[PDB]
Amino acid sequence: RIIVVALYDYEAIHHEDLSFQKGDQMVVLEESGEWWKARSLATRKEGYIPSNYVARVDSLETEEWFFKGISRKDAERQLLAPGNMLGSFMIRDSETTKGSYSLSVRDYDPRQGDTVKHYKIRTGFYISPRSTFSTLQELVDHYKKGNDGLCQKLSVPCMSSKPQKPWEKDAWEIPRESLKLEKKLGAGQFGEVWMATYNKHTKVAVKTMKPGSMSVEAFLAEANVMKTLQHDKLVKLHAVVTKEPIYIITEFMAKGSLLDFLKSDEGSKQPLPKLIDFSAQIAEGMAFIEQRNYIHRDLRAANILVSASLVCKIADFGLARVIPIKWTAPEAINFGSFTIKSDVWSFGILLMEIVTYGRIPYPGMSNPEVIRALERGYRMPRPENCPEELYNIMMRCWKNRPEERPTFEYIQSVLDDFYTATESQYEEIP
Ligand SMILES: CN1CCC(n2cc(-c3ccc(Oc4ccccc4)cc3)c3c(N)ncnc32)CC1
Ligand SMILES: [Ca+2]
Repeated sequence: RIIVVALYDYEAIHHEDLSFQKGDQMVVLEESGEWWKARSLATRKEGYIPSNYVARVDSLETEEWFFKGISRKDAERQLLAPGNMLGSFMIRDSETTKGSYSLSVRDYDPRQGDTVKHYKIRTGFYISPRSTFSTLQELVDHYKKGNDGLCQKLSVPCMSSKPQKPWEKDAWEIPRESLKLEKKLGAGQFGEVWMATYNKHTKVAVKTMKPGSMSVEAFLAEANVMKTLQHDKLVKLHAVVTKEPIYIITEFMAKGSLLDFLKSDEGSKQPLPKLIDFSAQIAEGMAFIEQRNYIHRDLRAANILVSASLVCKIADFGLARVIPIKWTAPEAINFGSFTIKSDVWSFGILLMEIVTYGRIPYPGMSNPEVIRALERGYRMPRPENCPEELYNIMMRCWKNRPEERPTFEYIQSVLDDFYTATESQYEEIP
């Protein structure tokens, strides 16, 4: 007998799922992934619920200040998001000491501006050995009144949002009829991209492929692999229409591409540490792809999507294997040798695209002119706004020998703490 509680409001939009409000208790009848079968204690209706909108009663995730599954860097980003203030805090899982918790608090010093500082909580719980607490609420309730040591006293828990609703149960392959493609977003040499609607009540984005040599069969073989590359900085692949012409249904990304975003009004008021934060997100996306032994092939700003809350996501991973040299590494251009290391090269140019607010690479140069410029060891110069240490990453990304190029793991780690010294990652307190 298991009892869960609703963390958010949810409105039913399918045949057999349930409507519930925040605070609603319900009984778990069945566990099966993103959708669970429950029994509402307020309506007594048996039906389906999203398994990420609930958690066990009295458990840790029921608390407003607790954030499950957040890395130190995610906590920093969520707490620097609009709607938070001094003392905005969260207790979360430790990313380094597995099974322990960490406190992240929004601070301000006039020399850097707003920051997020992190504290390790030790197993009973304590941050300062001087002061121990029985529960995590006792901890919180203490530092909430004055800061017995902290950079700031605790004010209000961090701003959260609804997680995205999980795609319908067993619906990887859908009939084309479910779609209303409402507006063309883009059109290229291989197909179109549309804002659409799935079964009247779910906004999505649809990539329609122009029926080329891309074998029906051979595509699904690769699409079923893209379905398994689920990361927060990879775009979410929802479904697929299996009959030629092929449709690719993904999550709708409000702000379009990174390229069109950097070139826009709102994109031009992004300070440099945000541009780097963007890069960090992408390097996290690639580190995952790298971890998973996989290849992007077409890494550039036009294939990176931006969401309404400015989270960066990677699109068309792999597509180039199934289906523009200024982004392409020499070995890839010369002998068709695409590796994760040729992506690192592509990541260097994207880095520059970011730092130049989307400006075309090698300005004034032709594709042939670029190729001969490379073979003589020419590289792009550092622009006015680029810090010197960020140029090194680009220059390291652009080494003649693939093996000499850094990993996305190391790149992510450098970009993540770009403004922080290793020693300042966690504040130590006596
Ligand atoms: C002008 N322009 C075309 C439309 C625009 N775009 C593309 C996409 C897009 C790109 C690829 C895509 O399909 C795949 C994603 C990952 C792997 C394979 C295919 C789905 C949507 C998109 C989106 N989801 N939401 C909002 N805007 C989007 C990007 C810039
Ligand atoms: Ca320290």
